Amino acid sequence: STQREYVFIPITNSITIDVKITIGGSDHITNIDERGIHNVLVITGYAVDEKNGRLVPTLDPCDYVKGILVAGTPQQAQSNDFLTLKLPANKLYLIRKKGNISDDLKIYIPYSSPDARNSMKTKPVSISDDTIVNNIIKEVFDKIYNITQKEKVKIEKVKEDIKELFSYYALEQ
Amino acid sequence: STQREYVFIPITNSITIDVKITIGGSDHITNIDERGIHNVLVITGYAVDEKNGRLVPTLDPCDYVKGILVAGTPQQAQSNDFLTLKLPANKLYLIRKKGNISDDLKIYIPYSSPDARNSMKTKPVSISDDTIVNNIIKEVFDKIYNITQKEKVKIEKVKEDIKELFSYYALEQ
Amino acid sequence: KRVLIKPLEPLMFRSQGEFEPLITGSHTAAQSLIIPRPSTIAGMLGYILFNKSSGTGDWLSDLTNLLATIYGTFIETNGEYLFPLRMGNHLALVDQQHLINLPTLLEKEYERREKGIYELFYDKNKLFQIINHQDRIGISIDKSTRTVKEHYLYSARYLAFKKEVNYVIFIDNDAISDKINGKIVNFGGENRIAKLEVDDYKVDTSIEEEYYLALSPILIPDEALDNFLDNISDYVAMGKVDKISLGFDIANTKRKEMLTAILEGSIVKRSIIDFIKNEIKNDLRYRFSKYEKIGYNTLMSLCKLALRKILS
Amino acid sequence: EFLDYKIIALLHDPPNKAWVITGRARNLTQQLSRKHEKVAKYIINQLFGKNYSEKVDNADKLASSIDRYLGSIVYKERSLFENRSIFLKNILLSNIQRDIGNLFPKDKSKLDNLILEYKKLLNVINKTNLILKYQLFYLIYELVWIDSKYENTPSDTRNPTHTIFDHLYATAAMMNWILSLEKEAKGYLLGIDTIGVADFISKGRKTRDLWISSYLVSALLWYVITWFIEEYGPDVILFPSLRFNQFYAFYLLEKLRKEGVSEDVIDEIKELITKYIFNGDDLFENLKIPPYPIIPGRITLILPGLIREGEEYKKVQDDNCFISKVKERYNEGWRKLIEGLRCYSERKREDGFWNLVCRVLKLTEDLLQTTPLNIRVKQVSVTEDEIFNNNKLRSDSWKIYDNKYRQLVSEFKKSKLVKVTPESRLKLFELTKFDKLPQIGEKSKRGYEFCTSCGVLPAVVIMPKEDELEKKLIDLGIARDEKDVRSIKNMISPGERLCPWCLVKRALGAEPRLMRILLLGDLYSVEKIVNEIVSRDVKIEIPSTSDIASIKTFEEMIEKKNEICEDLKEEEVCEKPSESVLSMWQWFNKNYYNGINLTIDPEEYWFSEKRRRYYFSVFRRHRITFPSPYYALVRADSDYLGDLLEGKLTPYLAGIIDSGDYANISEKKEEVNKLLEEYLVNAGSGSIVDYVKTVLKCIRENLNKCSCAEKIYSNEVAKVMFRVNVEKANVEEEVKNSLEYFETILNEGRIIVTPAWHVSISSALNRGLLVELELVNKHKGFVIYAGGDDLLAMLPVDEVLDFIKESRRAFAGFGTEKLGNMCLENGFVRINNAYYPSLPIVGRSYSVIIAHYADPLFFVINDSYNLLEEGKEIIRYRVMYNGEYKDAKKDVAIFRYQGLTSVIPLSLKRPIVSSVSDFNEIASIIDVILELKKRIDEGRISVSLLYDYEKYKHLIVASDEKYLTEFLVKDWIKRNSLRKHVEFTIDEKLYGVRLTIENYPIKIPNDLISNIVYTLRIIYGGEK
Amino acid sequence: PYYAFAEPFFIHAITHLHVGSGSSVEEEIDLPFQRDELGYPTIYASSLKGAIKSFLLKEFPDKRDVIYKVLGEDENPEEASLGTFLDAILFAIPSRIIEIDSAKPYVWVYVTTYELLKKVKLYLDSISQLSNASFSNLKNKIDTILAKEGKNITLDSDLKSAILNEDFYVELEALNNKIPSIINAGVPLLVLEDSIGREVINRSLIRVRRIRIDRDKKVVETGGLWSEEYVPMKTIFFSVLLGKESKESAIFASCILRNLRYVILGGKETIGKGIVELRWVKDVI
Ligand SMILES: [Zn+2]
Repeated sequence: STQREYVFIPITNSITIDVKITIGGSDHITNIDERGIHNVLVITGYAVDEKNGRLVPTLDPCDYVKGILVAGTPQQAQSNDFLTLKLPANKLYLIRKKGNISDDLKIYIPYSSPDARNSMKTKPVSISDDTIVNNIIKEVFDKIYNITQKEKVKIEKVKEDIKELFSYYALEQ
Repeated sequence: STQREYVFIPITNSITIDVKITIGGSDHITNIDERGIHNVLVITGYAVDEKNGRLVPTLDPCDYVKGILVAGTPQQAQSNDFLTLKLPANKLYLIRKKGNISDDLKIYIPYSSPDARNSMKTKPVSISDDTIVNNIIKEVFDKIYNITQKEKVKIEKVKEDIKELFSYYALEQ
Repeated sequence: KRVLIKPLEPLMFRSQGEFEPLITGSHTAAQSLIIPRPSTIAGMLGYILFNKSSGTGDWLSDLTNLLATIYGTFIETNGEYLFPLRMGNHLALVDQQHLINLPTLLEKEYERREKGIYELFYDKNKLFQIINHQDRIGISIDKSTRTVKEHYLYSARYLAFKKEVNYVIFIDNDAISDKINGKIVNFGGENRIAKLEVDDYKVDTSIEEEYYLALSPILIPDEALDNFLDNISDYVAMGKVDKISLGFDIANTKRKEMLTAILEGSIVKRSIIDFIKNEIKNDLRYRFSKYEKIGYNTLMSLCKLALRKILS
Repeated sequence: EFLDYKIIALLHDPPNKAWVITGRARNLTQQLSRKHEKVAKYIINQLFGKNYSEKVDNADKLASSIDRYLGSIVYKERSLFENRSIFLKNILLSNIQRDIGNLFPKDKSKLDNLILEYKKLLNVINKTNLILKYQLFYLIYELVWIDSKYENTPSDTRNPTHTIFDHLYATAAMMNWILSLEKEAKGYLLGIDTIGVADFISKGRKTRDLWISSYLVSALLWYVITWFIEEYGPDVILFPSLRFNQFYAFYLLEKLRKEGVSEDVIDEIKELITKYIFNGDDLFENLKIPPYPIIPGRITLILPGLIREGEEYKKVQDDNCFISKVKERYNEGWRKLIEGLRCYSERKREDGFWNLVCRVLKLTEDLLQTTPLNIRVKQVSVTEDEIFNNNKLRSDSWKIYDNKYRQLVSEFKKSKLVKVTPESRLKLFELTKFDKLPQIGEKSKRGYEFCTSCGVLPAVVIMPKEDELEKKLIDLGIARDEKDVRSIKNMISPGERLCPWCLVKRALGAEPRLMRILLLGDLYSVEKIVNEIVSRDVKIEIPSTSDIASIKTFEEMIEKKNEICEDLKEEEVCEKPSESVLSMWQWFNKNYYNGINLTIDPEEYWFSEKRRRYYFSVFRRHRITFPSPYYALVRADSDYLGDLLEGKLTPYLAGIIDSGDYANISEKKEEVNKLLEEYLVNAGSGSIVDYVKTVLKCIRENLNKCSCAEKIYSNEVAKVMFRVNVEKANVEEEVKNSLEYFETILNEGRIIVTPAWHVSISSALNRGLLVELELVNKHKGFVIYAGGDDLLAMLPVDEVLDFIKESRRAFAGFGTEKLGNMCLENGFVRINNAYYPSLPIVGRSYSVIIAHYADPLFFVINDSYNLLEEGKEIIRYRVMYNGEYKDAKKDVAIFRYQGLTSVIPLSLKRPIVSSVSDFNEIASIIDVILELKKRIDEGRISVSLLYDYEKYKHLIVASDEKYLTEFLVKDWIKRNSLRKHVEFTIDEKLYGVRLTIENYPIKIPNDLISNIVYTLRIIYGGEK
Repeated sequence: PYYAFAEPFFIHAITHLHVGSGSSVEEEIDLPFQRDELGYPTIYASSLKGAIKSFLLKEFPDKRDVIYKVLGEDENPEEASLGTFLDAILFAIPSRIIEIDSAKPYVWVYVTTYELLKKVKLYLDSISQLSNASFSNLKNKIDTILAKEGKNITLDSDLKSAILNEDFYVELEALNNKIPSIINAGVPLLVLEDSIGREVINRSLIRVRRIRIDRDKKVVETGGLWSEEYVPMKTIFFSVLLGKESKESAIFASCILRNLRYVILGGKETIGKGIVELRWVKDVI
């Protein structure tokens, strides 16, 4: 069927490029159709760690994490530290949509075993930091959409609504 | 930390205990105190696999599992198929709030690998089942809370609660 | 910190005004609100805490001097909490555990959204297990004929409580406890009675989420009304918007102002907080700050019992 | 761009196809010269001829599903799947048919006999004004065809579940898409909705307030959609169907009256309209407005992507060009009505009550800027990509309209989550905090004195009590003198406070002809409209709840006139009608002429206080029973109609499957298929049925997956040789596409919706409206609004039970004697040999409030919308479904009398009609109550029957052997019977229904016979 | 506090009562009694105040202003009232009893449920904080009874078995051993479970049919039959009169309330359906 993997969008390192595999065909869940980012995916009850940049399965329904879904595969430099499962897209709670999906997809989630090393204390994290808005576009959004910093783009809206829609709960540890 | 294990209440055969560890100390979170069960906690984004009765994880915030928090160690027998958390109080989303928590504990929940073999489908199911509801009277809670079934608050006070409080999404898989 | 208002008998908080015999060949009738507006609860405590040396024509400049700050109101039967939930004229008393998956619900596909919403206001709606409309009918007798007068008959749907129910609010003040405690109050209505009870209760004061519940009417400042109503989907996910009167002040016997509000139990998006601030001017911000002290712009997280505000 | 190519579509298939195709006469195609297009081309002699290109071909395909059901190439083939028998099958059911043997123009001698009538009706329109040629022909097409008494024929003899006239209008409506996509492509499905109609209706002290506020809903929406009528002609309105509107025809005439037309052609066309659009009631001609406020409520358009202002049509600038256009076109009507009301009130500056209306229409200009109704508009769109491959239709395009209408419906229900009352738009903060509110009249001792009609807005016209009015009217600014007081009191009661919006309701209630401003729209200047109103003295008196509560009293003293007459001689009861006033109430009009003066306000009479005992004595001596103060507020609404427009099956299996089940249809896969498989096989009868019978066979348990051709190729290939014309029929694909069609039907569990599916349901919904109005007039009731499926009336408590009985069955097409010029033939309304389908399957719930005439009309209307619309949603009863006993929830007919509540199911069988024998037991419990009620008032049964049932109930409940219960009710009846020859039976299918209700503040007895007892106590409680 | 004092009282039906409520309930009764949130008979505060205010204006016509200040001033003057009645709550309904010798023999007994005794306790707690004439001698009794909730109870009698209203056999248990009874009538008081009590209580309610006769032929008219519901003699309703702090209430509570022994509530006084007796729980305790 289909092959999609998830990546969180925080302000940190190790997230520059992880997918190692891009469209391959002509599929993308997340999109930029010059009206903003559509079909953003959000996970309820998960926290991100800058240390070992991935997600951790907390048990608080407040700890949401916003990221993107594109087609691709794990870096296979880990091949283990990701969660993989097949949930139909209707089961996936998205954000301001554009259309429906294949209704049967294979999703991959950057994961970490609960890391009982410390007690968890998550905190919402902002992404204003305009200089850190610039880098993650060419880091992440360019290896999936290199068309942005080219022929035509309304930069002052698309990398403006990223500062308006995305947020998450990190761990700050 | 206190080795507080959180056990499911689905419609499954293997629900008996699967943990031959008990109070161990003298502490607990959920209480049946002349009102019915207290401090029931909800696990959202998780499902339950009929076979291999455990909490299957997902990303749909709509799928949810509800159980109790008992201080018994996780059977000291699997140590693999269990999610182990280092979590405070404010991140334990609980029902029937009566008493606050020491605000740093360690919780084990019956876990399962995502099992990315086949596509997911989670079904809403109730647990009223008046023929089965009598089992739960002395299947799970009394074996932890024997004090109420003998010379204290009635165990019919628990019945109209579990047909009212616990209702989980299953897998039918 | 927390104040429980225990009704000793069916109450009536009527809206829509004009409950008195005016027209000759016609009866009168009044309904009741399920949740009393914060002006009602503020006026009740303000009635206890009343000193003549104040006010002289204010009723909120006079009222805000007495109470520190009240937070919105919900239901508590037996230690459970129930919260108002509103739709296209449907109102429900839903339990805490069912608000968590509202933002994901309101975004589902067409058919999956309707089913989820439908089951909230019909199956998971716990209102009618807790509150019944006791439709009392009254009559005025003329001692001349010792029968009913010319059409002096009125129907008043009271608020009958099938179970033990309290209205829950929180106050910033703590010197307030031993004053309003164990007090018999005339909880606003047709001369009805409730009892007050204060106990401590720790809840959050300020939070940030993308979807709040309106635990009290969110007042719209009547100047942004145009730039707000034309694009309502940007601000309210579900609920009800209507023009309400803020009540009736005792010291002057006048009906209070009438301004558009977002009714309690609505689901307001985060876009409503900054919009209000960037639309309300300091000419009225000093006013609307008081409106928040008596308890109007009160928000609640769909996560947990965390009480925000808007101007605060 | 001059498109106007819809007339080529409206005639592409003559109303003679089934007789010309597979010919019966076969000589009217001889006696002038493809076979059926020839008789189609010949009748196109007025103007431009038929285009054999993208003007019918693609439109006729997407118009109806009779290109998917019975194949694409054999649809356009008229060949091998022949059947020389013209049946006409219902569209909702398929086990009901009529037979259409021969009534049609058979020779050119008879064929041109109507073409001269078509032409003699359009010969009066100047040929440059084509928009009148289309508009007029649009309505009179099937009218002049019904007058010339011709049987109505299906659009295809193979699948006869589509009337040819409806399919013709369907392809003309889809024509707006095909045309605008052939050009620079864009096409929209616009839809409008009115937020909170019931809350707007419920704001009024009197019924003239209810009637006017219910007329504004229709006028304000009609003033909008008349702009589309003027821009793209008709056929851009799918709901409500225009081909039977009473609002359209009225507007259509005043267009002919405008710009000049032959006086006996505007008349030649006015007996057509009176006979069919109305039913022999030219009361609108005397009223000068359509009498009944038909409320469409939910209007859906199908627009092309072409806009004018280039002096002719161009490409649409932006997509929002249609939403913004309606929102401003809607507020114009409110302005243009405030305009006319201002003008008219100053015309009558004298006469009292208008020097008041003038004083407020000027004092509250800023407030009255805002419309009090606040509609909501939505829109979807299509492109050439979604419909074409290069210039021809693509595969799976046949579902574009269904999917596009799906999104439209969702976007409405999505927005219905937020309820914004129209009062919120007003700006009242500083008008109430500081005393700047203009209060003509008393001064509020307590602020601003809320309105007595609304309750929400502050009042502008406060009224003094009955201390005395004159010395308190004239001193205050209200009355300038004394003579105007009795004219103000005539329209405003003492003590009544009024807000600006409600006074506008009262002002229009004093002069309903002012609604013509919205009715016509952009036809006459506002001043010309007003002039005809002051150039006449029409006096339109509207009943009140005290008038309705006096029918049997008026109707009794109206046949004991002379006796009841001498004694009074002075009390206006024996006054003689001194004028020629009229009313929309077809009971006041109907008598008005028995020296009885039905204009007298009963509250200065038997319902008064200074005169109560007098008229008690007057009625005493003449054996006239003193009247009861109770009327019945009847409110009908169909079940799952909007859910039926989505093609769903909930109206069929109401309760067994609910709207929520369509989130996962696989959970009800066993039943949704049993019905859908049944609908498809019964539809499309002839040689074709055994073909599709085998296509649905090879599906059931995830079957062949295109490996079914083998079974059905033999069906088709052994059939295609029946005529040597097969061009490139790739039978291995043809049977696949058909298998692909039914697959989507059974997978989605719902009929794939096409325009013809809508236009048929829509038109039938307008014909059922006609018969519904005759019934409310037959039962001496007063219609408040009746648009389509909905209905609101005020009946007397006497005619309420038998109204529900006839109305419920008439909705299902079954019925006794004709009402107007149309009969009810077992699910087929027939107008002069022309058979039209009705809605037999659709449930229709009723809600009867028995209310005192003095009860506040705000809370009586509110209850009726919060007794049913949230009480009908929770009521389940034990229905008989396919031998089983399931739990249905719809079609319940709730009754209420100040606390007492009763529920009387009308179906007891879940597919309400599955055969013509299913009709005579619809509402079969009602006549059980009707017969029972009959035997009581004749003293054949004591009223103690209702009080003894309690002790017999527990036995009749616990008894599950029907031979034993048919003796317990036989005993309970005869015990407290007052005679010895009353043999009253109960149908015996009513033993065990067990109506339940889920945790609601409504207590319903959990058995049917008990509900029959409560229904009688409620009916009898409202007669004392 | 502006509720300086509170004066609870028992409303003792000397004759049957009928306080009407239109046609609000179903059972078969056309003119039913006033119910409450859970179905027991109550007297609304509007009907109880209006009846006592309509009375007592004919009784003490000189003190009309003292009563107007406290009870409302029904004229167009709208100064706020000083006294409030709470809804009268069904406390105990008489029940026919057949006890199996079980006793000194009784023929009738008082019957309460635990639902009814919670609302009485609710009223009693709510005014203990202002009643410095603390009636804990009565509030405690309800507290001990409510402690024994979950079984049929006899307070002072020693029966252990009885038949209530010819239809219901119940076995009774002493409170613990003994306690003084509230109603000083030499009649036991039973407190039944809420399920069994609701049937025994509904059996004491009087539901009669009534007839209008054609005076010339002495037969019933057509539709001259209807049904009504009465609350029996000896029934006991409990209510409270709350008073704001003023000088008129001091007169009202001292001069007026001492002389109220009998009043008339509800309707159908021609049938003699309103004579009731107030007992002022400040001397019976
Ligand atoms: Zn109004």
